[PDB]
Amino acid sequence: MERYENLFAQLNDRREGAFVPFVTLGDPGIEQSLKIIDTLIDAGADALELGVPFSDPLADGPTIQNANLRAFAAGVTPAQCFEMLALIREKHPTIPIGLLMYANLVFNNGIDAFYARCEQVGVDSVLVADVPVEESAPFRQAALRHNIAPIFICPPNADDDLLRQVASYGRGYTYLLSRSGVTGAENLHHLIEKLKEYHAAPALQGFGISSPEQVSAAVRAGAAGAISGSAIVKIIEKNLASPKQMLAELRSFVSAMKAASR
Amino acid sequence: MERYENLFAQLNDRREGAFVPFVTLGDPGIEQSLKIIDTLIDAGADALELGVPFSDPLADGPTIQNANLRAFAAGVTPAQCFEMLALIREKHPTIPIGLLMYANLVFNNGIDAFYARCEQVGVDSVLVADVPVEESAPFRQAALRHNIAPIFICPPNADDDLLRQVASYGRGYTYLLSRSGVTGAENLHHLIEKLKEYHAAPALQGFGISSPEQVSAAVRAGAAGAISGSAIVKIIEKNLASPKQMLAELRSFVSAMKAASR
Amino acid sequence: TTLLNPYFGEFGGMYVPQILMPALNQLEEAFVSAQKDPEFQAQFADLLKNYAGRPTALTKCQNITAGTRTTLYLKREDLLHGGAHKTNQVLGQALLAKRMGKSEIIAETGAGQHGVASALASALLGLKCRIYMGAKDVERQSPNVFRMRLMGAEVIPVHSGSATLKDLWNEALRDWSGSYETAHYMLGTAAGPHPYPTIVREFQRMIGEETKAQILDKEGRLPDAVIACVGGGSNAIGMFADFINDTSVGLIGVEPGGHGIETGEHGAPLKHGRVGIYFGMKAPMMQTADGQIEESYSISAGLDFPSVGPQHAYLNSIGRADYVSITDDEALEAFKTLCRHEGIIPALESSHALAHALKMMREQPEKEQLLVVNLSGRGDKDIFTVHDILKAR
Amino acid sequence: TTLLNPYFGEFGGMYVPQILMPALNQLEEAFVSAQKDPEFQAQFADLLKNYAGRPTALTKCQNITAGTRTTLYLKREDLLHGGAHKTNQVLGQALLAKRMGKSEIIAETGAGQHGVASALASALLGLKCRIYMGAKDVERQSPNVFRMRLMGAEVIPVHSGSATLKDLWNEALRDWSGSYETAHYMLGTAAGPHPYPTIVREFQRMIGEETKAQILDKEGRLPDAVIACVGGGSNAIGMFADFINDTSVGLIGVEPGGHGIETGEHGAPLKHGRVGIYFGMKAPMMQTADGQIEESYSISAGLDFPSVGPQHAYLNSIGRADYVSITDDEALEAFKTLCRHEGIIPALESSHALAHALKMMREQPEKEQLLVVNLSGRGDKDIFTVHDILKAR
Ligand SMILES: O=P(O)(O)OCCCc1c[nH]c2ccc(F)cc12
Ligand SMILES: O=P(O)(O)OCCCc1c[nH]c2ccc(F)cc12
Ligand SMILES: *Cc1c(COP(=O)(O)O)cnc(C)c1O
Ligand SMILES: *Cc1c(COP(=O)(O)O)cnc(C)c1O
Ligand code: NA
Ligand code: NA
Repeated sequence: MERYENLFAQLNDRREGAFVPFVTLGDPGIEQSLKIIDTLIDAGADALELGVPFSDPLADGPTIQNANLRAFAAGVTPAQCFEMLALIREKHPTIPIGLLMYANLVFNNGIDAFYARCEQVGVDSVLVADVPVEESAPFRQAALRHNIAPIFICPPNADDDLLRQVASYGRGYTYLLSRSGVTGAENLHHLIEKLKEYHAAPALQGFGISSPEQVSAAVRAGAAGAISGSAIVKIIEKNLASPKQMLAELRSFVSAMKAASR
Repeated sequence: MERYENLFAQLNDRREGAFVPFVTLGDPGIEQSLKIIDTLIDAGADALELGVPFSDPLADGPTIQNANLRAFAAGVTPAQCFEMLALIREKHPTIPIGLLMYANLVFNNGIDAFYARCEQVGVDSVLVADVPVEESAPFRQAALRHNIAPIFICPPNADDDLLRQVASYGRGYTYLLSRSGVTGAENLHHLIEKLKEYHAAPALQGFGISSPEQVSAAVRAGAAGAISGSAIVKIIEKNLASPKQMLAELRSFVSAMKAASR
Repeated sequence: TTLLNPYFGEFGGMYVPQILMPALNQLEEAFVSAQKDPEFQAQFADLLKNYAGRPTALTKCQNITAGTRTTLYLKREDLLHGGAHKTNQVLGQALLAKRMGKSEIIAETGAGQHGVASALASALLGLKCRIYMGAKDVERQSPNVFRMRLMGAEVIPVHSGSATLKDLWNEALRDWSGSYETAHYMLGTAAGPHPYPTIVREFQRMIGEETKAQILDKEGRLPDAVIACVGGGSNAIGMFADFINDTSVGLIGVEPGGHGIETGEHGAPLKHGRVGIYFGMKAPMMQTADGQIEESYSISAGLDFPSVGPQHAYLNSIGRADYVSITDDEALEAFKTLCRHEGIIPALESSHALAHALKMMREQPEKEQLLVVNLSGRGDKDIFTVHDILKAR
Repeated sequence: TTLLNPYFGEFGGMYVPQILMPALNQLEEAFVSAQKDPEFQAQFADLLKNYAGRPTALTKCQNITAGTRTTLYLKREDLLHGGAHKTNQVLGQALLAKRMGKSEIIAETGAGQHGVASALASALLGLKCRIYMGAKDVERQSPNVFRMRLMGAEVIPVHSGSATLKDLWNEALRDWSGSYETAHYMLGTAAGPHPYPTIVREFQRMIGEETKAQILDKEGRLPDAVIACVGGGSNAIGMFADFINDTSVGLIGVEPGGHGIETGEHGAPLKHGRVGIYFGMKAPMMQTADGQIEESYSISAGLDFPSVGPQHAYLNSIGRADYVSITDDEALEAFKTLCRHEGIIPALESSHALAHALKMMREQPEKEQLLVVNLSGRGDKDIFTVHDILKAR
């Protein structure tokens, strides 16, 4: 497969930025999460960025720390995550699906085996938040042997040495970090340019993106789209006791962000 | 005066040991103490050994520590003690009266002035419990300038050097310590002999003497009599709420100890 | 890329978000130049001696080995200023920070000892210090809290997770990943991403260097073994480092066995845990089969880091050092024994090392052995803990 | 008769019951032979260095004299084993006892510091130790109690009087006056009957001797003044003794002023009390007009002996030393200031000396002066006391 190549071909022929929602799988329960994801896609998400519940989300702010805890409260495990993932790919054949992982979960049972399981379930990419490019060899090799794109973060403090590594090693999309700190709805031209100069996979901006003008702006800066997590997770958070409203609030945020990508 | 010389002349002409009760002045109140003393004398006491309430009775066991506290509870002061003392001498003209003092009370307003006040009130001797013979010069000099006999303790561990000092400096009576530790109803031939050989004032045995056979025995050993305090203080202690009984119990202990001196 | 090898064999590495690499490499580069900088050296040495009180005594136990052929020395880090060996390295790191131009220090603590040590070093050196601590430990470690604020340090309550060392550690990293330009993260043990395992060791290595000179003066020969407790690994690698090439000296690291290895409630990842990637490194850690990171349990709160320094995992794998465990009860017995026979109250962390040394002496009483126990700290801070356990029996 | 003069001018003496003279003269004679006994010396020196941790650092304050012309050094007795300077002399006295063939030690304590120090020295040296303590302090000084029994020492509750130092002291003398043949009474300060003021001074005098060598190495000259708190007088005479003939060095003793001299609630008998005879000596003491002995009051329980060593009363009368007072509030301000600017928590006893030194610096900030404060102990033990006072405001 080539879901990202193809989706970016399609988007470029209609001059549209990608809009990519992040949610924690299994938050707040498995069925509700499955419905939240179908609603996201129904609402216009061009691709999905999905978090697997981990015990120590060290690159994550409180909104998502709380989405990890809700998932564990529901009893979600990595295994259940992969079953969910195969149910998503069976329902939606062409949407690119990427995982946001922490290293211990990828390494735990064998790096190569984790990427074999991604390939069998239909995942298209994986970003390991605590594996810098300097430690990524074993990870990127196993992803390419299983046809998985290994996604790297291009941080605000990147030097030219890093830009080149990110462009040479990454596939699918380049994750463009909007600022320092951690995920959180509460808190780059040249990077973009150098990435295209060095032929990096199309960039997607993220961290802090919470409103529709932001989406329009990223595309304008040259990013090929934007990812947004905390602002979608907050909506789930607010409407925990009223599910119907949760989907209707979600549906509306998404189409507004999506419509801003055009 | 010469109350001790005279009392020991009298006792020797009738082959009798001296029986000397110790009580804390003002215990348990001034009037009751005055009555306890008249009862002691009435009962046969040949002389009195009287304690002035001090804050830190370091050579005294608990019975007498408690008699010091009762006296303070009553508000007895050194001054009140001297008035009591003049009332005792006015009622009983010939009984030898000795004070048991701690040093700070003698030194407080002038050593010589303390002994001048003893002389004016009719006291015959003073024993300062924490002044060893080695520090006693100023004390013994002031006592002899006011006709007061300075009493020294001859302890169980005395060497010959001490025996000689005690004999040369003491007057009235020699205080013979029955054991180490402190006063307390709960816990010497050669000493006696050496004292007479060196011409020491007649010895009086004390510390622990609590029963009549003890009195008989001291006299037999050569002591000229015995002092007893804790065993008299205990009687006061027991009968605190029944005064009449206190005197009747006291009256009987005394005559029994006195009759044992013959 | 790095100036020093970030790995000890397969363990170690720099597993942190890409955003933190520059801070780490900057920290590595400043340490390497501070290490060949004679002014730096002279300045760290002066504070250790005139301020922390080094060198610490090497005290020969008199009464406890009576009747055996064990001679036991205690390296007295309990006498260091602050009552624990952690003062040595926070002094070094605080100078380093100044040498980098940082003016703020981030630290995290559970029991509160590293917290107290970061706050005294910062008070002395003019640094503004913020310490993450669990919202509950603030309630029970009032004594330590009060000390830190007495020292001018800001104490920041955490409610994310259980307030276990794991979340304090994450809370602190998250903050550093936003303020590394002005703040220096003062990691508390010889673990975490490179170059931290190497820097805390070098800043603790005067422990072993003094012990070697002191045992050589008093006995004329190297010990048979030096023994140390291992919670994250810094007092132990501080004691071991200088003897690593003296191959006749055994190096023994003692992890807490808690209630007992069999129960699952212990804090001995090195020998009973599984290689994982967390705390910015690849090392043995307590974790579920699913890869979720777990807690370490110990009667001493100071031995609960659920992973262990990478140079210890590597010394164990090539067989240069041996690692054992000591349960709560054994550590309490050693704690009572040192008070009664030598008049020294030992921290309950250090009591684990001492109980291992006692077991060596007691198991084979006619074996002739010169042992050095690293008394990493004093146990005034554990008095209530030991009292209450003792009240309960 | 005695080998040494029991008086310093008019103060001192041996005012004890005749029964105790032989024990005192025996103690004097053993001290004189132990003093010219090179084995004795070598043995006391070895325990002080390998066991108690001497010499203690002489630390230069960096931050607190900022902006003045005062240079301030702290002699770090807070780093001694046990956290206070009292360890020096209980070690010496415990050896002395052994040298006399005694096998039991009697001590009394209020706060409990001397109690802890007697118990550790006895644990180490094989002596059986019994400590009188007030029935109430047992209730509040549980921490210290527990330490003493952890050390094998027997703690004996007293109910006679108020359980004030006065009654503990009497309780202990009474017991000694019955068991002096086997027990040695380990007096806690440089007061009491001869030869105790002379023996505790000689056993504390390495404080001043180290400070003199250390200040001479670091500044090339003697201090302008050495300052010390005075509760019974031992840390202060320990610091002063070696400088007594260096007539350019001021010797300043600081008594607790409590709530303030004017209130009557203080513990400054030396300058505000009257010569009396009690505690086996003739010295200034707190007493009523009637000659009843009274209490000393201070926020630090460790400065409450209501009399003061006789050599201090004599140094004051000939004008070789000067004695001042420092109130509770001033001592608390100095306590907070040292934690915040130097990272050292000082005992509240020692904080009185330090507050006097701060006042000297602050009153005349352009006066150039080299001051040495005797930091007699560490203040972990006072943390709750300072916290609670601070809670209340
Ligand atoms: O919208 P925000 O600010 O929540 O960013 C979330 C971006 C997707 C995201 C979720 N968790 C993460 C952890 C690490 C990382 F590098 C990226 C992410
Ligand atoms: O009977 P007993 O044991 O109470 O002794 C009392 C003897 C008289 C006595 C009372 N208090 C004293 C204090 C010191 C001292 F030398 C003698 C006495
Ligand atoms: C902190 C501490 C320890 C454990 O830390 P390591 O890094 O494992 O040495 C051990 N002992 C004491 C007294 C401590 O304070
Ligand atoms: C006991 C003590 C004192 C007071 O005793 P001195 O005999 O007066 O020195 C002072 N400081 C500390 C820390 C003490 O323990
Ligand atoms: Na560990
Ligand atoms: Na005093």
